[PDB]
Amino acid sequence: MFKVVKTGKKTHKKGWKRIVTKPTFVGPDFTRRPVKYERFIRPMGLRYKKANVTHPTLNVTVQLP
Amino acid sequence: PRNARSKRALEKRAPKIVENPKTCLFLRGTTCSQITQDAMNDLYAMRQVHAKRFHKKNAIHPFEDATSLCFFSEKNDCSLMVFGSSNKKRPHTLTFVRMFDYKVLDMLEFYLDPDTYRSISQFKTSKIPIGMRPMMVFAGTAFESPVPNAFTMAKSMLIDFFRGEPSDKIDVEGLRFVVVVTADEPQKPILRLRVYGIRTKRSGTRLPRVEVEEHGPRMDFRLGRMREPDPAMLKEAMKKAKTPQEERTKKNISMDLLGDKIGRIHMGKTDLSKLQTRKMKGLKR
Amino acid sequence: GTGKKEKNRLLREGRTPGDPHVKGENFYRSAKKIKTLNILKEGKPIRDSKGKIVKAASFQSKEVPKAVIEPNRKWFTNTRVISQDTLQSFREAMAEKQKDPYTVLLKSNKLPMSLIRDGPKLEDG
Amino acid sequence: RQFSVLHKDRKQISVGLIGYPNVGKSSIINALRGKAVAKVAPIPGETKVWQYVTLMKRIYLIDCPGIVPPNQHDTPEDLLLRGVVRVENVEHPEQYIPAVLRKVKQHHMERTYELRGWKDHIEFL
Amino acid sequence: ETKWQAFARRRGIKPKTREQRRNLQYNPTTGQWERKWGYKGANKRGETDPI
RNA sequence: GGUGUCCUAAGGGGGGCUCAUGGAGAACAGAAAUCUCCAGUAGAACAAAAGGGUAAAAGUCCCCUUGAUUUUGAUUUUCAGUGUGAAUACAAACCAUGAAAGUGUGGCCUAUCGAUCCUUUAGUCCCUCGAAAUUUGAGGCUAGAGGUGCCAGAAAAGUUACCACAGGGAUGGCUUGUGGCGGCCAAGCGUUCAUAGCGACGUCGCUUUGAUCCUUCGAUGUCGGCUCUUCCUAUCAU
RNA sequence: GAAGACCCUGUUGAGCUUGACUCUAGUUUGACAUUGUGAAAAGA
RNA sequence: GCGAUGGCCAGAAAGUGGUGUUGACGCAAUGUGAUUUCUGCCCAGUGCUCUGAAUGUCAAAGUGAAGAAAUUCAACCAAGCGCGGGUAAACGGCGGGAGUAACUAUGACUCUCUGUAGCCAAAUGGA
RNA sequence: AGACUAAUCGAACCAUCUAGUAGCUGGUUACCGCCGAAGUUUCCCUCAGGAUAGCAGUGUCGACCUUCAGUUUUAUGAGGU
Ligand SMILES: Nc1nc2c(ncn2[C@@H]2O[C@H](COP(=O)(O)OP(=O)(O)OP(=O)(O)O)[C@@H](O)[C@H]2O)c(=O)[nH]1
Ligand SMILES: [Mg+2]
Ligand SMILES: [Mg+2]
Repeated sequence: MFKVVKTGKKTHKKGWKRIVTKPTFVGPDFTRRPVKYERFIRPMGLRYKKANVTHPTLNVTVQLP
Repeated sequence: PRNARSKRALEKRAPKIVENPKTCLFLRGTTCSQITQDAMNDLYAMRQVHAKRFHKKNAIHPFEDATSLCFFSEKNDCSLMVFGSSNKKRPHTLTFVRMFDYKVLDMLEFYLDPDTYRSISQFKTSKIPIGMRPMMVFAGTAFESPVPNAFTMAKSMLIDFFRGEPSDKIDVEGLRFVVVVTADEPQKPILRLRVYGIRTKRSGTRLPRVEVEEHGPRMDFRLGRMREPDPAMLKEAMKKAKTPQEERTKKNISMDLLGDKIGRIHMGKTDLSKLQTRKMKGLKR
Repeated sequence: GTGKKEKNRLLREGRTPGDPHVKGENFYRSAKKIKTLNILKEGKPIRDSKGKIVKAASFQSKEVPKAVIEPNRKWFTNTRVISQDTLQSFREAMAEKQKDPYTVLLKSNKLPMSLIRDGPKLEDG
Repeated sequence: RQFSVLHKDRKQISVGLIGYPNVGKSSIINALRGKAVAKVAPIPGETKVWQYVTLMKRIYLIDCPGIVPPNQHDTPEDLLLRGVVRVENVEHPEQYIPAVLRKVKQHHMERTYELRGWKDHIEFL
Repeated sequence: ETKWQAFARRRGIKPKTREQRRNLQYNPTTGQWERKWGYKGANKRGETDPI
């Protein structure tokens, strides 16, 4: 689920930051945490808002938020 | 409270932010006249839904000891009592008792005039439905005293008696009965309690013409002995609680008509008079 | 005075005796601040003498969980409902809304905007 | 400060500065801070990466490199007069002098360079 | 404030969420959902097993 | 309180019925088994601690739910370096039941650690204090009592990019050109005491009248250039 | 001078910091002695 | 910060040494770092310093009582701490402006806030 | 500048305590003969964990006495499939 994001200028790096490697949903009114306190990184290119949802009874697929 | 029903009873009896409608206990002493019993019956008829009734004789004198009243209120969860008695000195007495936290908040004696008392059955009219709240009118100069007195306390107790269940809405067909209490300042003044039914007639305008017809009972009282509250107990009883549905107002924070939370910012006046511009070489003569 | 030791400091501040403490607590550091500053130091696994990981790093556990969804009646109900009166009031508010530069939006209301905003124009449709 | 009090639920607020190259973003951060905490140069593109500066306990300032949103109606002359490019790295610089002479009043140029009597930009130069 | 509530307030112990504190757990070996306590709870596991 | 057993849990709603006991009767049955009638204000049961709890019930049996702690909230209180907020209060919706009026639920709690431990009591006719005796005191040994409110206690941190030492190390006959999910059709495979199950080819749903140009969405993973030779073909040119 | 540099391990060594632990130089406070001879009071 | 029976140091100590052949236009320790520019606004939480009232914590020495004594119990109890005041207001916090019923800290409860090269300053308006 | 203090400096050089300690690294010297192995068995807070069962070799001693047996058959279980 998480990969290690390495920080620092030395050869030995700090390894506390974790990047989420799967698609996520961040919700409305989302502002990212500052970098000094952002342990979990949910990248913008992996954030989703909509989904193709099928109604099993009506047999209709609609793109829903 | 191991049993769930007893747990429910305890949760009903627990203190709440929005309190339940008050319950009135109707009871009588060892000696009580038939007129006093009739008056208690008429008051119970006006307040059937939120009243309980005792049927025995109680050797209790309220202005000497009220431990038995405190015990009865604690056992019955009744925060009001109407207590009937009779003496040679006081032939027909209705003692209104209001309590706070199963201790006596205040008490007031009413002396009933026996020659002018008419019951509800003595008027051949259509009566009030069970559980329906009447509107209230308090008339006369006895209730606007700057100092709290017996008439102010009587008005407060009668409002607390006839208030019924509070509601944010009312049907226009539930405006058919009115209770009118009249009393003037001054040898002893008389507090008159009357109940009327209301009919409406055309007047050529939007508003109807109101005409009244007597419903009963017809009571005349003289205010008697009085037990005032302890000031600290009264302050505790007259504290008002804020419901969760009453939002505590924040500075510069509001909710608009679409439900969004909105913040207000304040720029202030733009005063560029104290700004010196750059004295460029091209702007010099 | 009383003393600069940790016993003296806790007795001076009136803490409860016998309470557990986080390693590294002092006058300048509370437990929350120590957790905050230990986050920056986390990320290194525990290894044996041959370099094999015996305890994984934080959020690197490698243990595969049981990904199971229980049966529940709540999965088959409506989470959000709205009435026609509420929708009509929101539509009137949508028509009445104006723009003020000196007000800012702090928290949007989760609303079914497709049923509240006006439709596209005639020529566009 | 007003914005911080409005967002008092968070630990802090972040204020990011955007705009064209050389409009004064790093200078604004230094002016607010009271100290030269960001690099300032008259050349465009002095700031290349984002920088956090802690203004107060609950306010952060984020410096950003300058941006030019691409427009099909903007010309290289317009960009050069807005200050996007370094003029040492352009070819044929005197072709932009007529735009400068149109933009600046004539008597302002005359008092700036103590020079008068030219009929075109080549003779002026 | 009780002793637990005072201790949790001092130690920064946050209350468990309602999803976290459910009387439900998934038994892997039997592949079923079971209660942690109560009637037929997992705290009384094996009291009705044959061997 | 200690053991050994049993239960589609408690709860909620609705409906029907009336209890303890006494009298008179009924093979065994006789003070005491079951059945029948009459009388029985509850003298039974269940909750609490009435000085007026409950009788076509709040008791007891049937029917239905048992879904073991629902959803939403710009609101209340507390908290949140993991701020789609959490917990909590209130409200609304839902849900169960009933013909209905209605009724009712959507938990109760709690720091932890020792018991081979801690605190404390008695021994008069127990032993010893080593030169002897008495009185205090102390130790030993034995027998008791209580259980973290009154049973004591439970606070030995970091950094080194100035550094050092002893050691150990530095997926693969993979890949390539044609999306996923959901439905339908379907030659065939199966099945023909069950007519279910697999299923290529396809197909159908989601993912601007040649426009707009006022929406560029995150370095943990590192590439190069020079010189020079050869091979592959998955061919740009001839 | 690659037995380098880097990573990993230590009953690791050493330098450095701080309400980490135990001490301590210095400093501050009190008491005793060095410290004697007369008064005037207040208490025994 | 220091006016000499002193400050800053050094020494194991000393009838010990240095500053000192010294005396605030001096000596010692800090931070900043020519000139020019330059002091967002307001406090009072941490801290700085006040012999201002207390014994609230309160060692040793000393005092009294009980006991046959070991011993035990009582008051008394300095500085520092605590309490209560002013600040280098340094750190720090700090959206303003009005009112009031509170009446002093903390209030609290309402209201509402968005010149194509000038003027003013002792030539200049600057980094 | 942790710079310099005799090519020696985040603590000079010389001798001694001192053959300091290492669980880590390296090494550890003729031949033939007879036997000859082992990896959660059970308990304990774990890794920077322990014991312990089991498996072996030399001696003996006891009547080296009783016989036993990773096997089949018989009866009866499980598997009625
Ligand atoms: N006259 C004047 N010059 C200013 C002002 N503010 C900034 N400048 C100058 O403008 C130039 C640009 O300043 P920057 O702070 O580097 O602006 P920028 O947009 O961040 O430039 P980038 O680093 O490229 O992004 C500097 O040389 C400043 O001296 C101002 O208020 N007045
Ligand atoms: Mg620039
Ligand atoms: Mg810049």
